[PDB]
Amino acid sequence: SMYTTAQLLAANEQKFKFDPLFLRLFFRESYPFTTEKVYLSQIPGLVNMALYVSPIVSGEVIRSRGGSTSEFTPGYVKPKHEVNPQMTLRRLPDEDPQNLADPAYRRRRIIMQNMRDEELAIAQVEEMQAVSAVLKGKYTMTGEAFDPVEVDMGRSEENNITQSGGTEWSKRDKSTYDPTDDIEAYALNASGVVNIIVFDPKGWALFRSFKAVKEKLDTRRGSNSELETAVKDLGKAVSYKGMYGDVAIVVYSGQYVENGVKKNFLPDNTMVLGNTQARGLRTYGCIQDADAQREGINASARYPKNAVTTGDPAREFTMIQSAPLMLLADPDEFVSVQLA
Amino acid sequence: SMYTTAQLLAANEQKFKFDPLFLRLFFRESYPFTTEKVYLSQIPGLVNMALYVSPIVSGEVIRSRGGSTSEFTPGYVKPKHEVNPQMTLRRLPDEDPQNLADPAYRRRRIIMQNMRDEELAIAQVEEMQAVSAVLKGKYTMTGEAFDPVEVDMGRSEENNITQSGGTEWSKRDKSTYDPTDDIEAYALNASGVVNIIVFDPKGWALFRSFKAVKEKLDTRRGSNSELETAVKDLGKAVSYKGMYGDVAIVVYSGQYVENGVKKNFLPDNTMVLGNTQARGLRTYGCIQDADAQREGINASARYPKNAVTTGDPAREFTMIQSAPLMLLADPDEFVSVQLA
Amino acid sequence: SMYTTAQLLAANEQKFKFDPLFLRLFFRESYPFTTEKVYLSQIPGLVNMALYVSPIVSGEVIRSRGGSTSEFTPGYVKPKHEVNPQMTLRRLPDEDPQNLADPAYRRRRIIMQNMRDEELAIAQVEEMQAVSAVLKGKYTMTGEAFDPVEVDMGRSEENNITQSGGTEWSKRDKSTYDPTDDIEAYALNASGVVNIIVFDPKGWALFRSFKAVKEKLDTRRGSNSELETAVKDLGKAVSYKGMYGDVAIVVYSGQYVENGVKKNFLPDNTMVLGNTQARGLRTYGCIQDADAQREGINASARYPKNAVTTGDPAREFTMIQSAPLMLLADPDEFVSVQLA
Amino acid sequence: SMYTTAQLLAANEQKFKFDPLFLRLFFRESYPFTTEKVYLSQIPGLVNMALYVSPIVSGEVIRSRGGSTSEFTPGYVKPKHEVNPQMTLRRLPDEDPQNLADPAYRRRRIIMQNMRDEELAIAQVEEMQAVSAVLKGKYTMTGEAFDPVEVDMGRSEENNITQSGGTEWSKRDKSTYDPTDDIEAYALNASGVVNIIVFDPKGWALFRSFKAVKEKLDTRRGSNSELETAVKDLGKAVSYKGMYGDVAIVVYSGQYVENGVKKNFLPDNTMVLGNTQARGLRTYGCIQDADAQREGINASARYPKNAVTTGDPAREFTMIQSAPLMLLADPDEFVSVQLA
Repeated sequence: SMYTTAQLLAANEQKFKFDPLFLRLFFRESYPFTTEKVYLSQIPGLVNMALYVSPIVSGEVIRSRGGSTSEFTPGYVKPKHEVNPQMTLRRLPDEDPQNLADPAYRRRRIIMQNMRDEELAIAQVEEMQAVSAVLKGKYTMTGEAFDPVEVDMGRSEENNITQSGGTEWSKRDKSTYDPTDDIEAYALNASGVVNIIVFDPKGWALFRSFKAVKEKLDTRRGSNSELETAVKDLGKAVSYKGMYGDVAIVVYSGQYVENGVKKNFLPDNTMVLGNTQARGLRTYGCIQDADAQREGINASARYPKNAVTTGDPAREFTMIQSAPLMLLADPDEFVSVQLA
Repeated sequence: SMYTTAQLLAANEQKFKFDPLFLRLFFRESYPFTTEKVYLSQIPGLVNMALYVSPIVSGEVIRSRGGSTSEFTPGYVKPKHEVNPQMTLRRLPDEDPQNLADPAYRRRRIIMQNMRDEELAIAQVEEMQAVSAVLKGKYTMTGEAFDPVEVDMGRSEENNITQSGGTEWSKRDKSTYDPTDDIEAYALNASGVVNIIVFDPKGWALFRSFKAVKEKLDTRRGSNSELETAVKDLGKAVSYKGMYGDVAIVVYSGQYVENGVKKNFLPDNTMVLGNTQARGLRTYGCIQDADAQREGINASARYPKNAVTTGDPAREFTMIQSAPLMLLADPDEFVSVQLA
Repeated sequence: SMYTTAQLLAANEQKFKFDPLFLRLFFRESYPFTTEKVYLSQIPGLVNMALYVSPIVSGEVIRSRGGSTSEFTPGYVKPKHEVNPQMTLRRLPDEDPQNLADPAYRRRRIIMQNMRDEELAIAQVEEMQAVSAVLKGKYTMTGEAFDPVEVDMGRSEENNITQSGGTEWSKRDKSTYDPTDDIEAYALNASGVVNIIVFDPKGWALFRSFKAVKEKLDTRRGSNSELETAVKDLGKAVSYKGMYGDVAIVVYSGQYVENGVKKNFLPDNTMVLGNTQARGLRTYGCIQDADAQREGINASARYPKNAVTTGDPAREFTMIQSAPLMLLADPDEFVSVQLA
Repeated sequence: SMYTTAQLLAANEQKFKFDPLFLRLFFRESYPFTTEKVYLSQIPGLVNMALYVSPIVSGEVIRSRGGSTSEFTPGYVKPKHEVNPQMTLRRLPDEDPQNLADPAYRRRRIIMQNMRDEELAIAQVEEMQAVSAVLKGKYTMTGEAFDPVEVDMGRSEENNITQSGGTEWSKRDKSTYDPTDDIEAYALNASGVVNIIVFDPKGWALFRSFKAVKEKLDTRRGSNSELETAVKDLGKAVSYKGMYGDVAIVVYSGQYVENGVKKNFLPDNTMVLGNTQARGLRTYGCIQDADAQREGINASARYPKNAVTTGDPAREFTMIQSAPLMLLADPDEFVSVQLA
């Protein structure tokens, strides 16, 4: 009658493997931990890596109370939906209209439709951490019954650049200026080589407005076959523009909803210099769930559940749990440039 | 014996799956509701979406008499045709000549011919809503015994662009001007990236007249195999021209007829910037039909009926009922440019 | 004894399924009527097409005495040959000479040779109607004891174009001029999109002579595998040149024999813009025939017969009867250009 | 004893399948006549077929006395070879001494080589008529006791062009002149389309010399299976390099000998614009052999014979009889111009 955590994990395989842009490109390692806290010493490498977690008071990061730690408990994300068979279901190919009126068949379809919405809600929380770690080397962590704190990965000052004092590309003459030298100087602050630049819509329009960029950029398709197939199913909000020399140009127009407001993952005039082989870690803390522990599921990135509430009245619901801790092993691998 | 709703839904699957261009590309999600009202709050992914429905008096939209809502009862389309045995059947290949004389074999094909003409009549209504929603973020909804109203889903003023005052492509130099800058500038108003542009015939003739487009457009077959597969059976009115950079170029020449007057879906000199992964919703209100309810068919996008009329038992008719409400989850995913 | 109509229909099925070019590509629907008269209102989707029939006197069309009609009785084509065992038989592969001495074997073989030639005579009449319907939107109908009339399908004047006043491709610079812009301008007159162009030999050589065409035309085999399959067995008079972007280029050098004189289907310097998904109808009036009525064959496109002339000194013959009426549902789907 | 007609046919099973190229490509219809005269009226599809026969004396054609005829007696050829002598054998590898002891095997091998040589010699007479039919539209045939005459099939003069002035490919500048426009202009004189051109080592080397030919040719095998099947049957080989757009480029290495001269099939290559679906007829006047009429062989393309005469031991011989008359239904389907 109730889907077990193992049954839901096997059904959500396709939706879980679908990763947003920044997670898919720069976070290619996953480390579920059997303990509630995440111990960075147990990850291969990263012997001296620490996380300076600072508590947030009054919406302002209070760094004086913060301290460096290699052990941390991530906040718990618990998207849940009540199971109502009378709710609308997305029509699937070759569905039987008479089955779609069976309340038992609609309950089966509602649970998996809820598993889709709950999965991408957790994937949004992971991508918010993913893009903020690349943009700033730090992000704000929230969670259920969790006081929001800032997780800092220790990015150098030189890796966060803002164009000012005449270096604004908007004030440069688009006809005769070549942004190559500026990008070369930005890329030197990166720990490794830079072979990809992720723009926002506005920053890309400014970047491509230069005549030297139009003449140099290879817009033809197949310029980077490895990257084009990695971003193929992300065409809704990701655009591969081409190769700018040995650097691949990508535009990220993704959005996330937070407190009922649509926000952009990338602020206006954003230019992120990075490496496709950068090391990002998807570490997950263990969520002690009685149903999961009884099924032998100790460490997992997702804890799907299909159960009823104990209180009266008994209402069936679905839920997926996760304790994500998206981290960059080397935050200086990226050079985040705020264009102006 | 009269054909039931479940049987006709089974035979119409081949014709019903044939979707017109805009419905097929941008409206890839169907949501039939179990109630007469369509509730936007139970559609996955929508966070407090509302429409503005204004009454239309004498062909004029009166927005002062309109109001916002998240629930709406769509107008019912009911294409009905009397089963006329005098209709000449299309001779099928390898068709047995003894079957041609059987009146039961003929009435089956005559009903299927009615089901075909009735399905494309509803598909024209849905495609009209779909095309007008992509062009203006709103459309006029009709229906059987239904006063016309304007269903507005809200498009920003910046996503509707008209070339004038020196920016019209017809007055540009076809040998030196590069429309690439205009497309990139127009694409900034989209919520996500742009990977497809749908032209009308005249807008395509103007766009490809530029020599910079002839040198850049990749017209080779297989340049965008996924899009070519989707528009393959639409060769009568849809033409895939190729890849213009990272953006595919499609020409839509579909047209409907009213009182013998041929009318195109897309106006003259129309350029629609959009995304192949854009989220359009095919919502349907439940049509409470006694025959459908008895067969356990509650929610459906089509309600085919084969019944006899009440005035004269000698008259037998067929009918397909539907309550379409084509909506765009984000009308700003598209940028409708009126070329000049 | 005498071969029945059903036996003759089964033997001639392969020869009947073999269609000339314009019938095979543009007239993919057949509608045999059980009544001697063809009723346009009984055909699905012919609300927007009207027939204007004018009489012909001294080979000159008189439109002033012509009028519209929704009902039509086509002329009767009745190719007949007498069966004489003196005819020389085509030596088939693996044929047995012991059968050649059998009088019944030679009788069957000669009847089949007559059925082949008689089918070609009717297929020529249909292709004549098909070619002229595509070229002009009208054709001249003949028949036994049938006064010739012009069947006009009401093509717009904009869809018949003649190059004149500097527009002639022959007066253009073959080294620098691009005929693409002219073709795109011509295609704007079509109801839908244009994905096929049918040239005559002379008009193709003029279109081939431009250097911009030699660089743009993809002549590789397999460029349009579905169209190459359709014209594979027509290699005598049909040549597939390749894909001109998204438009297939076909050359038609077919000839029809009228009054013992071979005549080309297409006039010199002919360029026909069209669509492979265009709706062409092969309507056939009923022919009351005793041998066809014996098998319950009321409506048919062919009426084969093997009978002996009663009242005359022992004359055995064969005959196939037909009342063809080829129609274009929308003659504006084609743009017929008379090059110069 | 003497070998049955079926016994030599089982030996000439695969040997009669092999056929010279021009007969294999353009003469797929065999019409063996039961009368000594051939009657072109008794062949289906021939629209008033006539042959202009002219008597030839002292090596010159007198067309003043000739007249168009529909009937014609083909000259009969009967190559014969004596059987069962002690003549020096033919060298064939992988032959053991076990077959040197049986005198019947050597006699058996003598019949096969004679049947092959006689079947070849008649096949050469037909190819002389065939090659000359598509090259000149007229030919002179020989006979056992026949009076030589010219057989003119009415080839149009326009299909027999002669290069003069600047049309010579040697006078034209190499790599500055495209042979396409010549081949397309010469093809306008053909009745249908041209999908094959025949070459030879001398003229194909001139055609492959142009740089523009190298890129447009498809050297990969599998382009035309029927064409590659003909190149494989010949051990000494007769090859074609591949497709040339829609036209096939074939090279013929076969040669013949007429009387005492070793005149070639065609000088250099000229231009052989042909169609693989062109209609050519293999018309055979019947040869009256008493043993053939006794076996029921009234009309046949080949009259094979294995009989014995007189002597002690009696003289044995083999003979294949045929009265071939190779004709082109439409000689204007080919264009032959003198090329240098």
